[PDB]
Amino acid sequence: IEDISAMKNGFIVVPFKLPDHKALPASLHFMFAKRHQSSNSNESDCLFLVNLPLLSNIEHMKKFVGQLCGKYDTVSHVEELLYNDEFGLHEVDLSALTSPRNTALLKFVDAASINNCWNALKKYSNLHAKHPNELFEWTYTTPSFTTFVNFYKPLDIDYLKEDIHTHMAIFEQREAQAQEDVQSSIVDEDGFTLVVGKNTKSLNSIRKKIL
Amino acid sequence: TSDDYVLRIFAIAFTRKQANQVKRHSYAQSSHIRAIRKVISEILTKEVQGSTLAQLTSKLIPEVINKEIENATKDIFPLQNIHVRKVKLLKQPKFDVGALMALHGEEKGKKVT
Amino acid sequence: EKFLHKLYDILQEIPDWEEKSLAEVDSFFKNKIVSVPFVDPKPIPQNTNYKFNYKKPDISLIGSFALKAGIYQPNGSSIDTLLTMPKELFEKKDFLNFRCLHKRSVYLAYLTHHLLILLKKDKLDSFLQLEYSYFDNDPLLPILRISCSKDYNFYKTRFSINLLIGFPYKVFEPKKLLPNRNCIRILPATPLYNFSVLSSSTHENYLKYLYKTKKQTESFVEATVLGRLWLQQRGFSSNMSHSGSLGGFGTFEFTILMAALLNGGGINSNKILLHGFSSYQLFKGVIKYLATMDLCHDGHLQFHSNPASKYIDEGFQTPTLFDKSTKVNILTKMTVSSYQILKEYAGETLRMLNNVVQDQFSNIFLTNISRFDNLKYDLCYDVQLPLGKYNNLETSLAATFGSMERVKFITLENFLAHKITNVARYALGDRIKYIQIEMVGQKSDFPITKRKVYSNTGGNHFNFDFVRVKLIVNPSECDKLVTKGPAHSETMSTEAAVFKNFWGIKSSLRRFKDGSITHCCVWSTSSSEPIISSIVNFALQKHVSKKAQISNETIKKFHNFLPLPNLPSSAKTSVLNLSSFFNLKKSFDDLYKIIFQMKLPLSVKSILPVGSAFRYTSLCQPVPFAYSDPDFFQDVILEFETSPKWPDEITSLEKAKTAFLLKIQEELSANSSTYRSFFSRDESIPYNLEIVTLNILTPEGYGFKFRVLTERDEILYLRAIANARNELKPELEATFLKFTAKYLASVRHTRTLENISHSYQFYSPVVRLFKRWLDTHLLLGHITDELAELIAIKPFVDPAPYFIPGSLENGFLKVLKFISQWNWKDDPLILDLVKPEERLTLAQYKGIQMNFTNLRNSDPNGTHLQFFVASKNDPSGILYSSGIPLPIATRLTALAKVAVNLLQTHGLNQQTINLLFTPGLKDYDFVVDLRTPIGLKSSCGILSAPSNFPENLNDLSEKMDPTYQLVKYLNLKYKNSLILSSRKYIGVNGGEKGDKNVITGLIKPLFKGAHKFRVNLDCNVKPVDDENVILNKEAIFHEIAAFGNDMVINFETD
Repeated sequence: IEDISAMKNGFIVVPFKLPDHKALPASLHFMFAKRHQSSNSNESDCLFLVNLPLLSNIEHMKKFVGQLCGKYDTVSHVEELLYNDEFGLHEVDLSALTSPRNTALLKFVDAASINNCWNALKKYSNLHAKHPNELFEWTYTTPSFTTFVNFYKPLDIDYLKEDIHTHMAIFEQREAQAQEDVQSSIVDEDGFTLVVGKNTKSLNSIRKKIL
Repeated sequence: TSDDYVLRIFAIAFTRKQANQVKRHSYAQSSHIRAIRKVISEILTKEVQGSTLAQLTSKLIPEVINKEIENATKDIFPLQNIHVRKVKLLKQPKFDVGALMALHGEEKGKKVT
Repeated sequence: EKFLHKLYDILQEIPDWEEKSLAEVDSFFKNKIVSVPFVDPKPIPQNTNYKFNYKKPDISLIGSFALKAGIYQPNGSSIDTLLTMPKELFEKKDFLNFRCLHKRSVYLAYLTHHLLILLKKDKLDSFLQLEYSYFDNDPLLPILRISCSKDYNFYKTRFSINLLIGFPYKVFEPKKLLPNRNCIRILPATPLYNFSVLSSSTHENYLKYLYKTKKQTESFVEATVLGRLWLQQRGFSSNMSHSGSLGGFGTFEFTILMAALLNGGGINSNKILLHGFSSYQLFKGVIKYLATMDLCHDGHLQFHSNPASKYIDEGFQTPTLFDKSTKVNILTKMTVSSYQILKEYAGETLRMLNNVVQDQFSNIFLTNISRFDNLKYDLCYDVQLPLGKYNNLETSLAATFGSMERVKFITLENFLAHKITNVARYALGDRIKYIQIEMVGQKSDFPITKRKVYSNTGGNHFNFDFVRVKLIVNPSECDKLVTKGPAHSETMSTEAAVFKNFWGIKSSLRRFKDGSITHCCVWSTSSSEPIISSIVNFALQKHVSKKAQISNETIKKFHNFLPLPNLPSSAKTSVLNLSSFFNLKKSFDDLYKIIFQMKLPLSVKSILPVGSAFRYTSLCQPVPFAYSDPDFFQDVILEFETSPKWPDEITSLEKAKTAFLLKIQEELSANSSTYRSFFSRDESIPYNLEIVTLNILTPEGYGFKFRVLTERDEILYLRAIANARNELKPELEATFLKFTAKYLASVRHTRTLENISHSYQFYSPVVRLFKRWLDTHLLLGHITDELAELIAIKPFVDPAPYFIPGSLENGFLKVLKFISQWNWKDDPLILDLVKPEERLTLAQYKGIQMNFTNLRNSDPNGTHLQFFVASKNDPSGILYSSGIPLPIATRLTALAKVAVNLLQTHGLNQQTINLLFTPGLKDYDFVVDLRTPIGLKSSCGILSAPSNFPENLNDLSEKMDPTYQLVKYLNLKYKNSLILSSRKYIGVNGGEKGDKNVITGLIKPLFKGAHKFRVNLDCNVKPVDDENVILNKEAIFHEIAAFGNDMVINFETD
């Protein structure tokens, strides 16, 4: 368990020691990371991350990469972080449906920084090999009674009014444009006009009737 | 009903005219008549079988059922004076004094000597 | 058969002996080891000038073997060998004053003596067992019981031989031995004496006539074994039931009634049971006849063993089948209470066989109901009666046992049983339906060396230790506040006279609001014991014996484990009061009328409650301003008028719902300023991230949630079903399933359950004990409340083979017994949600049955669905049973099994209730004991109090409890690797202050082992190789420690 430094599928084990809980008489919380290969422009320079701790947010990711950079005299700036649905409330996009689990993606500012922090992870795997006390500690953002009562708190009526107003505005505008382009007397390139019934409002809906 | 009260319902409505109506009368086709009849009777059967007795009374109070029928029949024809005329109890189930006391909302004496 | 042949040879070898005086007889059976089993009273040598004589009797047989309708009894049976007397030894002056009885006793004593002598000759004594006993528990008629033990070793046959001693045909006159006649002269009649002597004279004619009817019919033996097994599984026997036992009707009386019904039975004495019947036809005819024809009160039957059976409209105040050919009242060994309970059993069996949709063979014939008294009868009480001695009766008993009392009840056993039954039925009246007593400690077996059965325990000298009373209570008339009495006039009536003479200091004169005058008696209800218990205590302490002890600490502790709300006089409020429910419903009508008179641009269609307290099944009855209850905010579903301009997108639609609720909020803050309001982001349905419940606080101390429903919600959800991907199907099906479970069938469920609960008032309190005990076993976080409601109403709506529960402990052991005997993997579960006599049809029943077959073909073990719970509102049966796992299912079923085993072996006691209500806390991978820093019992309002709503709704949220959100979010994260369980109602399950919870988590045995490291493995692991990974248990442990870091007090692992 000491020389297990990486996986043969390219994945690299990333330990995290734990402090002494009063109800438990220190393990190593193991994470994994890999470079991402994707054709998306916004998914460029990103680390596939596996087995993240509880509430692995942008501040704690910055703390981890700052500890890594301060240890290895390196420079690696976190740009953003993606796909952090730990409880799974966005597994279905019902909005556009009717109109990656336990993993995440960590974006950096340039390829220099991602290769740099990747070398930092490689040396951290070598730390797991040889010096297990030089491995880092992950102190969670420990969610407390104040955070649970923020979960339990009512909403702000001004916030509700604003989001409702803007949502009706954008929905009204897009529905007006949909009614216009549906009942705007469409003709094809060759002489061919479609048939459209009264009070019908969506071309996607016409194709769904055909479906 | 779901309360097993056998009931007979009489409802009525009138063929109003449009605001654009140039015609003196407002008369519709018997096809419209039978279609609207079927629509109405569906509405009544559904709502009553979904309802109980006190639930039917509470529905009966703020005339909401005829408004429902109006919004249903809004596409067929402009109508007016849509009203449930009459209710006929036909059978009543077994007796439940506890249920009656509940739907209405124990007693000691005065020591006469 | 060969054994009885050899014993016939023995008895014809047995020599005879002559007319002998009592001195000769007592010297005989004094220098012989055998003692004469003299029936009480013993012959005294001054009042006897007659003597004794034994000559050769005439030998015959009777029983199921002689009728050739025997089964293989697992416990053991017997065959009756009768010896009938010499009439030349008899005289006409032998049937008065126990003369023939003492003749019989010395006859039987010499019989067993010389049978013992011939047994010491033939040397079968090493494996035979010889003892005295009573003919169907008749102390006035002892018999011989020959039993065996491990070449005539008949012990493997499980048969015994009962030697009966009977008189010849027409020795003593049957018109002189009519039950209205007196033959014990000291004038009152001697009914048991008349019946017993007349039956002893006329045993064999009944054998002849019944064998004749068996010869004339074709299925007589099969109808006999049906009646036998039915009476056995019901708990009946031919024994004399007048002595604190259940009987008076068994195989012999059943067969005699079959013969009478084949001979006639109708009022017009026509043939109603026909000889061309089959076995089911005969059984159905006799059970209809017994269900519809009274033999006791207002009518009786008559027949002739030699002539048709005619039913006459006079009941002899006793179950009366009058054989005029023998002038025998057949059913004299039966009491009126035993008669009425077997009449109701005939009735319930009749309705069972008239059930055409379902099958009832298993519940009619394959269920023994006489295993648990609390399961068979509604109420129960123990009464220790340490009466003492024969001379200490007069100082222990409030009544008197004199000469005519001995004539009526020759046995003090029948005397005391009759006395306590009549005083109990008089003091109780309309509050109870049926009453039964068991004289606990009674026996019928005693060896040869004794004159009778001698008892010296329980402070008495009679065959019992105490008396356990059991009651089938009237549910509607138990909780009446006054026991009604007769009216008052200037000249005092006999009825009100015996009323005041009975009730004594409770007797008074009372007037009412209508202006009625009558005598009544005052009682005060309690939340710990019923008025029934107080009045039975008072009655048996006034009019039977002042030294008696009456209790039921079982129902005491059940009434205590019923939760006690912080209400004025709630210590006096009994179980049936629904006053807080009526208060919440009145406040609901206030909100109803104000929101109905409020205006919005679209018309309010329908506002409906689906509150658990609205359907009367909240765990507590709610208290004003006790907002820390989990069931405080009752769900209220909203529906508006149908608009053709709804937004046809789901997020815009739910946000329009938000806007309409905002309009309600602004107008209520305008015109209804005495109420408080806020918005709570409801999210309880997955993948919908916009739900807002309008929460209203009302200065009646109550709170509700308000949520919008639309046909547009349903049509867009069906659109989502239409456009979802093939692999994204079943998750979204589960979402819409939970949606319609909490929305659509919820209203119909609450409606019909309110209706059927008002029909069965006692279902509402027994469901409150069920989920409380279930909370103590912590499975509430996975089982749905509406499913639990159906489980609790199942034995009420399906009482077969028992009765309806009329008491809390009875309903609780019935729901536990059903879940213990249920096998959900094979047995489906269907309810007919109707009042007592919209029933379910057979075609619908076949449809839902085929649905269950399709479900059990697609899932035969239950890895997708364990419990199949269906009704009229639920044609699918998946609505409230989905989302429960097989480990939880096995846990609850093993809980029910260990419960039925606890009550089987350890029996009923307070310690068994405590072991039932404590958690097991076993088979768990990890256990976290947490304590909220503030206790919530007083704020929740359970009696060990809040008086207002505080200014800050944030402070309302502070006083809410977060362990439920804790555990449910831990379950959303670890649905992939863990299963978790918690305590939901801290105010009833938080120790003393109401601040403690236990969190029990079990590992999946799949993630217990090692797997290939996948990108979608989704578990905190520690790699055992560079390819295979094992779970990171300590990481899980510190992660839950950090998630509940402020409330975690201790943590334990397996």
